[PDB]
Amino acid sequence: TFVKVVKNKAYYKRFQVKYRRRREGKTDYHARRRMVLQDKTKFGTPKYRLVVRITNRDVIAQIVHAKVVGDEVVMAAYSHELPLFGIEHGLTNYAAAYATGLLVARRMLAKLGLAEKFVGVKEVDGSYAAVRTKDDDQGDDESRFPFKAILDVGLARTTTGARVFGVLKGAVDGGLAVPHRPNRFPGYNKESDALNAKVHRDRIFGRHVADYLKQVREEASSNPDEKTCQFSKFIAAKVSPDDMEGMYKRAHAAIRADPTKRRAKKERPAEAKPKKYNTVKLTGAEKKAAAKAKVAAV
Amino acid sequence: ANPMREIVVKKLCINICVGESGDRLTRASKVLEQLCEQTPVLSRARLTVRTFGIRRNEKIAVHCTVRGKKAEELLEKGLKVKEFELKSYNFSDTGSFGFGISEHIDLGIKYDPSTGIYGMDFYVVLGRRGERVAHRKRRVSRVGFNHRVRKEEAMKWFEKVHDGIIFQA
Amino acid sequence: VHSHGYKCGTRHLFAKKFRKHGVPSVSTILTNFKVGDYVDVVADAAVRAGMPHKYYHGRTGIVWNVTPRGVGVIINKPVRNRTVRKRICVRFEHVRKSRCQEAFKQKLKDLEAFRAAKKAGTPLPPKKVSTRNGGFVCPKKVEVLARRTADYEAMIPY
RNA sequence: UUCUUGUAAUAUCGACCUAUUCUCAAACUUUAAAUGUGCAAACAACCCAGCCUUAGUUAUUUUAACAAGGCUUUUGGGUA
RNA sequence: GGCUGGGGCGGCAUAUCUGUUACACGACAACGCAGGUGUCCUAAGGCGAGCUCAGUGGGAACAGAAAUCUCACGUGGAACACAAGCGUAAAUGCUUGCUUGAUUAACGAUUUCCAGUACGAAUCGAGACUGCGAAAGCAAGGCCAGCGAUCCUUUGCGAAGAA
RNA sequence: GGGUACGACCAUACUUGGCCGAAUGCACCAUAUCCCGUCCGAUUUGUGAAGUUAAGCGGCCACAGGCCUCGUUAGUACGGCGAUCAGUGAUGGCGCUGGAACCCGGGGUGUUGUACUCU
Repeated sequence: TFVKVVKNKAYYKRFQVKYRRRREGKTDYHARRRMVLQDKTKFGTPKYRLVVRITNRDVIAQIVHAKVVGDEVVMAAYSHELPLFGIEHGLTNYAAAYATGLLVARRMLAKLGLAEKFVGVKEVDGSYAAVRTKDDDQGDDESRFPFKAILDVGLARTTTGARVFGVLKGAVDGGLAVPHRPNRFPGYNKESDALNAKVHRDRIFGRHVADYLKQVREEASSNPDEKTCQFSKFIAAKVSPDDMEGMYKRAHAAIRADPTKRRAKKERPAEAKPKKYNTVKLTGAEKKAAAKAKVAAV
Repeated sequence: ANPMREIVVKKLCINICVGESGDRLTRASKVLEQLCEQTPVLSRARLTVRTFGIRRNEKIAVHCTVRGKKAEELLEKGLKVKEFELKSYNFSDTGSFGFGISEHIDLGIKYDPSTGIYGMDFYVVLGRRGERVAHRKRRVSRVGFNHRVRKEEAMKWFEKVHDGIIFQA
Repeated sequence: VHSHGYKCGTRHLFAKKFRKHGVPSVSTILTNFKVGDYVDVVADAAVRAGMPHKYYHGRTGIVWNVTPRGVGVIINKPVRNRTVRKRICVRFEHVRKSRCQEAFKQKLKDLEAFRAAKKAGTPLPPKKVSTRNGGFVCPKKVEVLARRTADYEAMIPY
């Protein structure tokens, strides 16, 4: 790169430092700050942050309350629980983001009992419903804040591809209630404002995948490569593009029907096991002797 | 050792300075355009110079950035014009290099007098395997030293392929 | 005589100082209130609204109010032969709870808690010592002082 | 100078680099006084109950939570 | 007129803004020091998103110091309509995108200067109605100067209905 | 205990260089039909499979750098106190009260919540 500056104490002197997740570059506060902030005046009412997360092709969900000394996650689940609910290959796509939202929503709201208040359609057209309180047809309900909340992002690519949209939809329908401006879902034109829920649903029902898991292989098949280079698991663990809707559909239902959490190996992990390959801060008195003997030497 | 540790071209970076603008620049535009079959990016002057007889915001060069197969080709073509012989001086140590050529037809572009010809500036960027860390927002980070390039790697790379000759000693 | 902005500046006061630049923390915002709090006033800068004039940083007053973004503090401002209460319209960001009072009460209850415990709760329970005092002494090696100049050639200015 | 002369060498002294280094500020400044400057130090209090009430909190009170205030015979009940 | 080390003169210390004087609260004079104000700006307003500087290096026809191009640095050292000062960097900047909140109010409540008058100027709610956005949210024309009694004129203020 | 993740705190958390890394995971990494988005799949959108830990990441290391932190300095300086007193004048001056910055030394070098995981 390039340099002629001091970068030392006068530099340090002349350096400010910024927040940890800016040291990290993990999180940009401004919005979290603005999101988090709550009219005090309106109480200490619980302003909940919904943590919204993807790793390098992996979905993560949590229901949170933002808090000092750490925020607090009341509920969470992520893409490998979808296997309990049978969506096992799928996990990046629009469909699999979505799914994840319905579940957690449900389990959390089953947490305040609510199997059913806010437990939405099972259709999944992929349309819109905001909020207001309404009535009482759902159930499993009670007086502790009715369950609406806000999304924690950090990436404004709110495209008509963006499967944040998906999660939301499940999120909400499976229990959540952050409403939104329904403006860039899959199949949704803002422009001359149009929703094709159907295709959004198709996206929620991977049909783009279906086709891409069509297109990729059996066609490409003519030649050995392309066919030999992506979606390996997917047709290695063989589904057919068509099968698709069922599994989702039934998953959705299964999820919504009950979310009740999967285990893990579960007896105590190992602690000594990780620590086993580490180092820690050296010994200075000794280090001085070590360095000292060497400089003495050469 | 290395497991996969590659050296790759990051991208091809052409510029056509047109010290003036308008028609020559548009005319150029078309050339550069077709050559890369892209939307080159226009550069204009950006200050008034007067020494150059140019002002601010002229529209004084197009340049275009190219990724993919096309680049590699283009590389070789331009190197071809330039028959794979280059200045060490042509290189930033930053792991890139450029050269200028007068005249575009030898790139392989079909002549037309309309366009005629231009003298253009060629810029070559090289990269390595796995680079992404330094360009994706959240937890974007500087480059690991044992991935930090320099000029050498590229001269050696050239000699290995495209068969670099570095002039000089 | 001098120029007067109601936000007329200073040398080194308002300026947001030593690595202390930038927005208020979210901790700042997570705070919570009630009224009647005796809270002290400070100036961020941040937004140049809800921001008192000069009087006020380093002063403790009492809140009488909580509004959306902000809180009302009445402060006693000393004019002529008096202090007048002034009720100032800050957004929340420019004020904080002390300890000024906290201790007094804190102690008072804690103590009461103990005083009460001591009678009339179960237990019984030493604290402190008196003040300051006299004493036996068996020292074991006094010195004296001999000051300056001897071996001054080893030391002192040139 | 040796070299044509060198985007030379070699001397050459400068420029420049750098760490060094003197001496300094009302509108310089980390740090930073002393001297000052706000507040706070009681009963109109504390707790305990259990109350009252609220077109307070996109509402679900309700044997929600909190909020909030109002209460509370012989404190109601306790408590200096 | 006044002003004013006499008057005059000049100057404007006369409404004023800034920074400094001025003692680390607060307050403080001089025709002290160093500066400003009478406008400016439909965005230079407002909101999102995006984007990041001042500055340095290395390369890259032409092109050389200075064109662009490009890597690459780089705590703002910039930059932010403007005097000045404050602030400030995934922004406040800057670029783009969209807009009209520079809007409308029972407009109370509020501050500053302070006579605890005033204006001026600010601050905080509530109602609208918009804007913007994913959303929290913001948004009542950067923040601080840039501005005006009585008196007078003038402009704007229900039609529509049900008696 | 690490990981993961959300953090909160916001430098003992920081620049700089080494050395090393099981797991889970992160990560890099392929792709671009769909959607998405870009001169550009670089970003982003969308898909996510082959690779690959080289980088990252992590942890450590370091007469590293930086910080952190204490001591040291120095009751000097510097203030406060005085009717008093010396002083060309500043001053200086006592006793009564307070009280440094730098320096060097010394040491230190992120803390820790929430949810998840990984014997």
